[PDB]
Order: sequence, then structure tokens, then C-alpha cells
Amino acid sequence: LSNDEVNSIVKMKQSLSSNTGFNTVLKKAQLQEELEEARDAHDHERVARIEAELKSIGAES
Amino acid sequence: EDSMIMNQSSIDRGLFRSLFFRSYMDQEKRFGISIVEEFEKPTRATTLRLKHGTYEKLDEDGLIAPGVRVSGDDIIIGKTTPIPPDTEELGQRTKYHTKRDASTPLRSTENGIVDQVLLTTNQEGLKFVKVRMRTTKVPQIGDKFAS
Amino acid sequence: MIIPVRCFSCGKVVGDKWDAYLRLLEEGKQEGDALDELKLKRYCCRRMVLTHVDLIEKFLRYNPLEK
Amino acid sequence: LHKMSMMAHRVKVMPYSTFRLNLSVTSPYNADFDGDEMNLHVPQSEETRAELSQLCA
Amino acid sequence: MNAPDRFELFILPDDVPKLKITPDSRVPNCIIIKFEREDHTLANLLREELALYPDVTFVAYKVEHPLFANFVMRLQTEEGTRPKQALERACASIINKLKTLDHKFNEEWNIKN
Amino acid sequence: RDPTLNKTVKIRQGGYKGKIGIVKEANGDRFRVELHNPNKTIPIPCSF
Amino acid sequence: GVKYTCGACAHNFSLNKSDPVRCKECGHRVIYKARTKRMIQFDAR
Amino acid sequence: KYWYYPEFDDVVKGMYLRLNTGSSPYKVVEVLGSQRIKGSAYGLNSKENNCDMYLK
Amino acid sequence: EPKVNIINAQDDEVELMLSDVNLSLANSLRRTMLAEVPTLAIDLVEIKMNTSVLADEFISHRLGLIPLVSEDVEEMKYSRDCTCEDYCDECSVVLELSARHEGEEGTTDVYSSSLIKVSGPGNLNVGEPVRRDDYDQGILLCKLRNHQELNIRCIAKKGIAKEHAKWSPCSAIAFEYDPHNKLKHTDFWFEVDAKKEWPDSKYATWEEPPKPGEVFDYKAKPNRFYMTVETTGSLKANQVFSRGIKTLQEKLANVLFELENSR
Amino acid sequence: STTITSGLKYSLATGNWGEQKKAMSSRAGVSQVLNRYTYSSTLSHLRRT
RNA sequence: UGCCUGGUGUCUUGGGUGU
Ligand SMILES: [Mg+2]
Ligand SMILES: [Zn+2]
Ligand SMILES: [Zn+2]
Ligand SMILES: [Zn+2]
Repeated sequence: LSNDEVNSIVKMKQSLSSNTGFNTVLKKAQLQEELEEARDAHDHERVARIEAELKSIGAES
Repeated sequence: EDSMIMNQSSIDRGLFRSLFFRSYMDQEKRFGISIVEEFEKPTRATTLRLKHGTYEKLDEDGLIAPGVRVSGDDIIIGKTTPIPPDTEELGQRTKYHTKRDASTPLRSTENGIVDQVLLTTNQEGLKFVKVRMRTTKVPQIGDKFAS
Repeated sequence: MIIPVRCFSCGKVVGDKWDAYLRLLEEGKQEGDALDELKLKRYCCRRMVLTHVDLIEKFLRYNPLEK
Repeated sequence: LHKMSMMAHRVKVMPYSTFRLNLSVTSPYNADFDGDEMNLHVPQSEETRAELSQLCA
Repeated sequence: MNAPDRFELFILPDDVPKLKITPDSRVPNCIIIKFEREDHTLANLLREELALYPDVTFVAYKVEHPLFANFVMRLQTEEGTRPKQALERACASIINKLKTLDHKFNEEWNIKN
Repeated sequence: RDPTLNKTVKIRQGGYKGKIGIVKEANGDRFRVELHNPNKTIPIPCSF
Repeated sequence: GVKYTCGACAHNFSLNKSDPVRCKECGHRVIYKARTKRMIQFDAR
Repeated sequence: KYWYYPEFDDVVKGMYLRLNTGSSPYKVVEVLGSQRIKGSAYGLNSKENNCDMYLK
Repeated sequence: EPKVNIINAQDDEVELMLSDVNLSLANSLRRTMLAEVPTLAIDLVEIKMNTSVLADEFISHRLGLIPLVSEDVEEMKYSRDCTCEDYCDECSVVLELSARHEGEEGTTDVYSSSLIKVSGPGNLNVGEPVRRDDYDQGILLCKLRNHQELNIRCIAKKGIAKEHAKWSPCSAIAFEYDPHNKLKHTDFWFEVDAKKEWPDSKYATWEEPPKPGEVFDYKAKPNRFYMTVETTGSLKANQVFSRGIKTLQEKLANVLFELENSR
Repeated sequence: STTITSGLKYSLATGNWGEQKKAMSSRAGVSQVLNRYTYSSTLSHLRRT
């Protein structure tokens, strides 16, 4: 397989990916980074949506 | 004169026993457009100036596998670098040296068990391996202790 | 890392008393009384259970490398 | 520091990995057993062996 | 690395005799006995048993080095008695003492069982 | 050319009965086998 | 020819010395070799 | 091992394989094609073996 | 002439008093019980799979220290003295352990009760790991979480505590004589008064304290010895005592045979 | 973009606090490899002047 | 008869060991 084919297969399985702890942690980190970016831009509307999404994704055990 | 006497039976039961890890690193260097190093198990025929150790513990990809006991001077990473061929193509039946050995031997005074082998790619996209060796060190005459 | 099988000094088997020791401490017994109830008389044995730190509970929190 | 810091001993082969000294010679060497290390040099000739055994003993 | 094998403390090589006896000519009727793969357990027992015999005038032992498992014993008896006979008598006497001790312990254990 | 070199071997007699090793030296009638159990190498006759 | 294990999802696979060093299913860049099939014996001392 | 390959769609075309009828006598079926079905992820071999490929 | 008097008796410890024996004989008996009575212990571990967080040799060392029942170890032979190729049933006992955690939550404890005896000498009561009761789980060996498995095969051999401390049947042998110091074998350090600064021995009531007007007796020797033998469970206390006596007798008999064959 | 990146990386990697071509006369030893022999050693190293 | 191999950077720097 080529590198591009590997990336395509990984994206396909990510679309198929229901949940994975490593991927959930990565998604939460990316969401936190996006939230701080929105905070620095004084966007009070996006930050509410990002906070709601973070609350929904979180609550681990 | 600052010596001490230790109980042998306590040492046998695990007193002050410890675990030792050492890691080795190696990577494939790029010297030109198509001059690259390769992780492989070098053969006595196609390569020249081999290390005096043993290459029989290497796998097909030139990397030792975890769980294998190793001794000093054994080869844990097999790497070869290309060399411009000589006039041996005169009458050699493909048995002419085209590569030079650049293998990584275990340290002469150390031995243990291969604990974990890591294979990945560096920033430049070339192969990159790390081999971790594990051994146990039991207290003996000459070891330093302190309160 | 995990409770030693034998006491270093004398050799009494203390590796089977960790769970009982924790159960006794759970019920409110003092450490000295808990060690006495397990029939650990010599202080060489008492230091083995008293000063043991259980680190395997921290190593087990890492996701296993195989499946 | 002085010429008593180099003296010639007689070899006795023993197990384990440390040099072993009678404790009376720890004074001229200014040595104790808390981690010190010492150097051993082997003569390679009959003349040199005789010099060591007759002068530096 | 240089640590010897632990079984060398008690396993006897084929070429090494367990018990070598050489006379001590400096004093009359004295022998020097070299025990291989033995330690204070047998030596002290034998020494304190032999010290009580009226015909034994000198008995001693020493372990030259703790890192080697052997000891050497010096025995010296009266004119009438050969030292090796005294050593044999000591061994037999200690064996009888141990035998009666075992019998009495078994009796007591059965009584208190 | 010493076909038993670099081959896994097991000891059947002596003080190392039942220990797995690898043959390192095969001069003759005295094989050097490194032991997997401790970190040491020992001589051993071929019959063992 | 030789097995490998991913560093994140612990998925077993194999490589042919020509594929890119990558987990097939999660695309992780770090993989580990699998344990040898030889016998491992210890002296219990 | 190979269902996610782009060429696997044409590879599986026309192949003959043993099939569990379910309604069990195993029988052979002819592959008329494949069709990816989103939202129909199913366990293929284990719980983690989610698959969206379908065989017509 | 020698006498034995038992104070307390149990399966694991016996407290007895020896009398009319030399101090050397009692000390040699103590040393023999400590380091020369043969027992059975795991000596080789073949690790077929170990995905736990503990190192392989860590678990091997832990296994070697587990006490195994060694009642009939006399019938068993030493590994180096058995002519059989490899190990037979007459010089080794094979135990096998297999542990695994099922489910994606919780932690599984691996106990010594999981060690299962596979092969051994016929009808000999050896090899089984020692258990305090029928419901005692035993020594904690390891811990496992999901998808971690431990699968090993262990071989037990006969040996003595001189070679390694794992073959020692006894834990600690308390040994004591002359509680009231009538022989003056020790000189008591003190600040004000040596009598009230030193705790009484636990056997002080078993001997009459010296009279205030009594003179020193230079003809006396230590005569009564108090010793407690504690075992790890592999051997009973009476078995340890009797086998120590027998081992001492065998050693002396070997010396006697060497002397008689020397001529 | 290579200027700042290489300068910072070189100074942090080697400990020479300055430009690469002015290694002499620059203050050396500013950056050191973290001591990870034991936890206390790491804590001590992180609070050193 | 298919037949066996010794050859190991340099320069800086930093942290340590024993006096
Ligand atoms: Mg010093
Ligand atoms: Zn203790
Ligand atoms: Zn993966
Ligand atoms: Zn046998």
C-alpha cells in the first residue's frame, strides 16, 4: 500500500469509528484548542457550542 | 574501613534487588538521491567487513525480537550501507560485495533479555528503531550502599 | 511494587497477609492491632507489611500493550 | 603523593569482582572501602619481575 | 560475573578427597585433618566433643577463609591412643547422643500430641 | 562445519540438568553454551 | 512475514519490508515487534 | 484483511464462496457486485471489526 | 543422658527445652535445621506467555519463594544424581499456572492456589503448594487487568538452603540459654544499675535467680537450652526437628566411613 | 522560518546560549539533560541555580 | 564434502566518582 492509500483507509475507518479512547482524548484536546482559539477571538456564540459539545463528550469513569 | 556485611539469605529473598534497562537507537540515513541505508540481516557473501559477533539472532527485517537472551558483542540491529561494486563481476556468480556492514552490537560487558523493540519513522520519513534490553542486578561484594 | 513473598530478615511468609491486613484496616483497627491479629510478632516481619508501598495499582492503570 | 603509593604485592586469585587488601596497607595508600578504586600493573619480563620483588615489595 | 556457583559449598569434586590427613611432626602423636565442603556445623560439634576426652590433649580447628568451604583441624592425643581412633570414638559418641535425643523427642511429641 | 553452532540445546546431565542454552564455541568435545537462565557461559562435553 | 503490534489500539498485523511503517486501522506511526516464539526459561532465583 | 482495498470491489466480483443461507445448508452464490451502505456498520469478526462494505 | 521437654506444640512451631547436651550440639542442630534440611521448591520456570506488568524474572523469583509440601522428599532424588535424560517423575515435580482476566473492567488477582500439580513421583505427598486451610487463597503472585494473561510451567526440585534461601524449611529459630546470667557469659552495659535497666528474659521464671550471698561458680557449664522452631508450612515442626537430627547423623556417619575407608 | 527555529533548537539542545557561529564566548551549560535517576533527583534538578 | 569474519571517529560540552 501507498501512503495516500493508508490515509484514505484510515479516514474511512475513522468515519466507521464509533469510539476509541485514544481518539476520544485526541478529539477532546482538539476541541479544547478550538475553544481557546474562540475565546481569544471574543466569539461568545461559538464558545457556547464548543462547551456544550465538550460537556456531552466528557464525563468519563 | 567503611565496608559492611550483608546477609546472603536476605539477598536471596529479594533485598535490594533491582532492574536495569538500556535502550539502543539507530536510523536509516540518506546520503543522496538513491543512496540509503537498509535494515536487513547481512550475509557473509554480499557484505564485507562484518562484525565478529553473531547475526543469527536477527529476524528477517534485521531487528531482534523481544524475549531473546543476548550476550556481549551480539548484533541486535542489522544495517548495511551501499558501496559501489568492484570489478568482481568478472567471474563472481552474483557473490560480490555491494554493501558494507553498519550493524549495532550489544555492549561487550553487558547482557540481558531483549525487552521491547520499537519501529517507527523519523521526521524525515526514514525508518527508525529503538531496542530496550532488560537485566536484573543482584547485590554482591563491592556494591555501594548508603544511609 | 507488590507485597514480598517472604520476610527479608527471617523468612516468614508474609505474602498471603496483604489482603487480610487491608481488610482489618478497613474495619477501623489500628495498624499495630492489625499486625498483632495476623500473628506478626518480630518487628522484622512487621516492617515488611507496615512499610510496603503498593505500586502495581499504579502500573495497572496503563492500557495493556496487547489484546 | 609519595613512593609508598606504589607497592608490589603477590597475587592470590579469588572469586568476586573486587581487589582485596590487608587492612594494614590502607594507610600508605590513603584508601578505604567506601568506593575507592586502585590500579594494577603486570610486569612482562624476568628483569622487571625481579625489580618489583626486590625493590618495591 | 565472578560469583562462584552456590552448589560448590557442599558438592564435592571427584578429584578432591573429602578428608585428607597429614601428620604434624613438631609434636608427638599429632595429626592435621583437612575437611572439604564442611563448615562450623561439623567442626564445632567434633571439637567440643573431643575436648572432653581425657586422652585428647589438644584439639582445635579453623576456617581459613569464609569464601572457601573447608576447615582444618588439629588433634593430638596421649601416647597410648592413636588420634584417628579418638576421632572415630567422637563421631560414634555424637551419633549415639543424637539417636537417643531423637527417640526422646518422638516420645515427648507423641505424649503431647 | 560444526552444524550444531548457534542452535538451541538442552543439558541432560550434571549440575545444569534441564537448562536451555545456545552453543557458541564448537572446537571439539568441549562445547561452550551460554545459559538463558543466568547471564553466563559454561563449557560442557558433547555427551551432555 | 514478522508480526507487529500498534502502539495505540494494540492491533496485530504484518509487514513485507516495503509497506509504510503505519498501523493499518488507526494510522499510528509507532509499532512494536511481537514476542519471539522460542522457549524462555528462568532459574527462579 | 482486504475489504477496504479500492480494488477489492472488482476483486470480489464474480467470485464463488460458501454462504450461510440461514433460512442451515451452506450454498454458493455469485457476486453481482458490492455496495457500500452507510449507517449499517456491523461486527465482522469481533466487536471492533466494524464494516460498511456489503456484497450483492 | 540427653533430655527433651516440650513446652508448646503446633503444626507450624514447637517450643522445646534441651538439657544435658553441650552448647555445640544444640547450635549445630540449630544450624542444620536452618540450612541443611532438604525441601522442595520451584527451580525452573518456562514462560509460555506473560503479558502482565511484572517482568518475567520478577515473577520467576516470586514463584521460587512459594513453599511447597515436602513431606516425602526423602524418597525423592537430587537432580544431579538422577541418571535419567532430562527430568523424570522421580527427580522433579511439574506445576502449571494459567491465569487470565475476562471482561473489560476490574482486576484479577493471581494466587498460589492456581498452581496445579501436573506430574510428580507416584503416590508421594510432595509438590502441592502449602495452604493454611481449604479456603486459604495463598500467596499473592500477580495482578491482571483486561487482556493480560499469564501462562507458565514450573518445575520443582529438591535442594537445601545452603544453595538458595528458598529451600529453607524454617523461618526463624529462637535460641536462648542461661536467662539469669549465672555463667557470666555476657557483661551488661548500664548507666545507673544493670539489674533494673535490662528486661527479664521470657524464660526467667524457669530458673531460680541467684542468691544474694552466692559466690561465682567456675565449674558450671550451660546445660539447659530453650529453642523455638518455626516453619514455613512445607514441613511440620516435628518433621523439621527429626530431619535435622537425621541429617546431622548422616553427616557424621559419612565422616566415619571416610575415616574407616582411608586406611 | 528556519532562522528562529534552528537557533532556539540549537541553544536548547547544546546549552550554548547564543548564536551557533558564536559558540565561543557564549554562556555554556544553561540547558542540561534532565536527571531521571529517581524522583527526588528530578525535583532537585528542576530547582537548581 | 559444502565450509568460517576481527575492524572502529573526532572534537567540544555537561553531569558525576575517589581522594
Ligand atoms: Mg573513600
Ligand atoms: Zn521476619
Ligand atoms: Zn493502531
Ligand atoms: Zn530423573
